Amino acid sequence: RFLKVKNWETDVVLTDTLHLKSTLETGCTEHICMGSIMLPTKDQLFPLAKEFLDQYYSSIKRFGSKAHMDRLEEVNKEIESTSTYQLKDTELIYGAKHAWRNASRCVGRIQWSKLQVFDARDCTTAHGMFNYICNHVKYATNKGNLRSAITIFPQRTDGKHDFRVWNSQLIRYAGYKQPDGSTLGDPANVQFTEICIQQGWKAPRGRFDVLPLLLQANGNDPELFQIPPELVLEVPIRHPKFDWFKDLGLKWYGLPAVSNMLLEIGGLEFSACPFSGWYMGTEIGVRDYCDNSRYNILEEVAKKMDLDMRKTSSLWKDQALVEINIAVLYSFQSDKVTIVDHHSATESFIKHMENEYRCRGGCPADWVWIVPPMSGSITPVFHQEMLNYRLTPSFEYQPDPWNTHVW
Amino acid sequence: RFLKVKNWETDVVLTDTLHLKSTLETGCTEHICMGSIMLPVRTKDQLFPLAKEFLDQYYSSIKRFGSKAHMDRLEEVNKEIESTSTYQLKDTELIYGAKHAWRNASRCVGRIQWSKLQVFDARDCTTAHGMFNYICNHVKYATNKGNLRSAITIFPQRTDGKHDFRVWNSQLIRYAGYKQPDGSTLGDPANVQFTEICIQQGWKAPRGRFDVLPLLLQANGNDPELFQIPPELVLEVPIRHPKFDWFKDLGLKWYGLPAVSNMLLEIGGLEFSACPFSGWYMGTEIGVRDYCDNSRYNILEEVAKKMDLDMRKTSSLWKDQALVEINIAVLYSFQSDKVTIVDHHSATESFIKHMENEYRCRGGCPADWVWIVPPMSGSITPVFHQEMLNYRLTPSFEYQPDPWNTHVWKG
Ligand code: HEM
Ligand code: HEM
Ligand SMILES: Nc1ccc2ccc(CCNCc3cccc(F)c3)cc2n1
Ligand SMILES: Nc1ccc2ccc(CCNCc3cccc(F)c3)cc2n1
Ligand SMILES: C[C@H](O)[C@H](O)[C@H]1CNc2nc(N)[nH]c(=O)c2N1
Ligand SMILES: C[C@H](O)[C@H](O)[C@H]1CNc2nc(N)[nH]c(=O)c2N1
Ligand SMILES: [Zn+2]
Repeated sequence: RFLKVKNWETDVVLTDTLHLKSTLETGCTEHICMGSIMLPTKDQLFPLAKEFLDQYYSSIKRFGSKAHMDRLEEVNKEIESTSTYQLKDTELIYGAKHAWRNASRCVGRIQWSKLQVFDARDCTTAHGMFNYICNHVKYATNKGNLRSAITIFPQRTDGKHDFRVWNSQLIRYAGYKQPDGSTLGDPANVQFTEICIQQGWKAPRGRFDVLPLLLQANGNDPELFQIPPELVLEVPIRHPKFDWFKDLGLKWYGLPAVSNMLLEIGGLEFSACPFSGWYMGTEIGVRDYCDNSRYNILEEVAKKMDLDMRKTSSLWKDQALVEINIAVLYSFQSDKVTIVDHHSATESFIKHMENEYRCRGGCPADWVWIVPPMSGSITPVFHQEMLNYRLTPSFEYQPDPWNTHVW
Repeated sequence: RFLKVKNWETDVVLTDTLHLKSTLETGCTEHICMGSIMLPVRTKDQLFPLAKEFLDQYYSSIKRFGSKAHMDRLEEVNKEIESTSTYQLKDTELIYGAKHAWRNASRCVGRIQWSKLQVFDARDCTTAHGMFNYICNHVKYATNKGNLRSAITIFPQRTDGKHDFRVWNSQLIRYAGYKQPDGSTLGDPANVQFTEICIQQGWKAPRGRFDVLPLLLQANGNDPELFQIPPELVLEVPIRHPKFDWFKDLGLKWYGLPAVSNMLLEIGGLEFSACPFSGWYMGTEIGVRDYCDNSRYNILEEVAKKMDLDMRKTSSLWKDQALVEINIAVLYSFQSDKVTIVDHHSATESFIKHMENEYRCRGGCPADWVWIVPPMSGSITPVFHQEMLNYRLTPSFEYQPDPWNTHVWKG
């Protein structure tokens, strides 16, 4: 019931009680661990509201005050009546910050409480959503000095009137299958790129074409909008030592902005809630560039380095991987775009876990995601035992819209 | 109930039915995953069901299930249990058992090799000197002048829990660690405590950076006894780098034979508390963990110094750079000296093929992702992208408490 986690590098032992509040389920049982699986009414709504408001009012040291009981009463009456309810701004901001705070897969959560929340609940049209989004993009980008932000669109009502951003991130590169056989641009987005095209987008058909937004307001057919190029900050990728690196023609965008998730606060569902922070280097250089099903450029870089690609045991892949990642970090830093390396992010997270164990009685963490995709054991999080559990408010996955939408 | 795992690189989806034969528990519940926790005297009562399920599995594997021999064997084991409270395994069931425990080891990336396991039956062993003799033969056989062969030596099983056979060492071959009065460590920091136990039992420590520890061996619940492994039996590899000539001057070497000696082999409810086994190294075990863990030899700084990398910011990735160079060196040295080693690309690719084969023939392959994914270059190996299901099958290898914590000293 009180659980211990050990750091095997430092012997530091933390005790976890926060897990006893865990409300959602994990995927696992006593017989099988599913830790590495990627994805594992009025009646229902009032307990969910209560649990949230109880934690909200405890967080402001007003648990069991007349203010607390009154709001519980007020929300109760509103559920009874409307079959839903509305968050106060204060609750909304709290809800959003806490969803980040509870994101067990996020290494960057030391930052959780500095989150700019843009309340777009008054939004009604796809054009409005586009305006909100461009404002968010410009605010968060801050000419390279990035700030965390979330923009929250109206909450699900009857599931017929959902707001959705069909994009997976606000800024992403197009991917095109070729007669050729292979793939131009980003293979992760081939399907979304076709959905745009089949909705009307004139594709430049390049390697690094910023996708148009596909925005759905109020359950309508989604619409296309080009993010003003002037708002999309990009970084040309060069190496501090290899001059030929530039000639690979690589670039990436400064702003990581996930837009296909669902934010749940007190049982209410916010199906359009694009949020952004800034990149850890490995996300671009390890995953985006080197995944076989992504830009997959390892082979080409190794060649330019004249490495022995005859045997896996020369560690040419590994040698090239490190160089690609040095280059990503160097380019972002050169151009003054905020970026974090995996050593610094993971060091931060250990300090954050320490703070949370101390102030909150724990910190849900998914080791499989927290440990970076390169140099695992030379980062401190490798040696850190973590307990994974699901707390609310939360961000959740949801089915890609085109499978759902009654077109 | 069927369970699916997807590989997110290849889209290959596999179906798991084997997890239905799983008995032991995981640590996890519907409310908490303990997948990153390092560690998550039997009656007749619990013994016969464990023996029965085991012999049912053995008889099935030899296509004799329900045969007269199967039935006569169950009856004979049962009789032996109620009369003696325990039972002896036939040679063949021991072999099958030891192989299955390897096949079932969800944290082992080397399991493609599970069926080629040389089993040495040391159950007639009675004394610590007898144990030393068995272990030398094991080491010499497994080593095979650099052409490493998998092996396990199986000493007598637990009886009343007061007559245990144990190898106190954590691996048969390991280097001493010495905590110095300024607080610095000499040799391998992992083995300090045990080094200290050996000293106290009377080992005369050479006190170098790579002193092979002596064997501390307990027979029949008696106090353990020291022995030195003949040096001619300890194959070692000096570490050098193909392009960096100063690498040799770091004075590094490692031993060739990874031989884990502190686990417990469970087969059909029986407990083999001394069951040392060995394979060969995956390069990252030495190059990443043994050399570059902060808590181990910790050579990253000195290597990056010699490479004259930019060490003033972590964002130069000097650490990642030194790490690759050290690991290139470990593989280069082993291959040059013709001592078996596998790199992490080769091993993980083999594992993916082993796993798919196992899903097809066995209906599953329990696998611990946290452990299978290599401690460097995780996502450029195919395992990273492979969903895995972790569950516990018997026969199995289990942890046990360090014996200095539990032993009743005779004096
Ligand atoms: C400020 C800088 C931030 C850093 C460096 C960062 C770092 C990361 C990284 C590296 C991942 C794993 C990504 C992957 O491999 O796909 C991640 C996951 C995640 N982070 Fe962050 N994060 C940041 C800010 C945010 C913010 C602002 C939110 C929301 C308010 C957020 C919520 C999440 C969620 C929900 C996940 C998991 C998504 C999933 O399960 O697929 N993070 N974080
Ligand atoms: C033949 C070559 C082998 C290779 C390359 C190999 C590879 C590995 C590696 C890399 C690990 C994780 C090591 C660590 O990070 O501490 C491991 C774990 C393990 N392997 Fe092997 N293995 C081999 C043979 C064997 C053999 C012969 C057995 C026993 C019969 C075995 C049973 C295990 C077990 C039980 C574990 C998990 C130990 C734990 O939980 O601490 N493996 N294997
Ligand atoms: N730097 C940041 C900041 C916030 C982030 C939030 C979420 C993610 C994850 C992106 N999700 C895409 C995805 C990844 C893996 C499986 C899947 F289904 C979908 C990365 C972040 N990276
Ligand atoms: N190459 C091989 C072959 C077989 C192996 C069997 C077991 C192990 C694991 C040994 N672990 C030592 C250890 C060190 C630190 C903490 C801990 F729990 C365990 C590695 C193998 N490595
Ligand atoms: C199969 C496995 O769960 C999957 O590849 C995971 C592993 N860890 C990850 N970790 C992070 N941060 N991001 C990911 O996309 C993944 N993918
Ligand atoms: C806390 C964490 O589970 C622990 O560091 C594990 C992680 N994965 C590992 N994986 C392997 N192969 N070996 C290890 O010693 C560890 N250590
Ligand atoms: Zn689990």
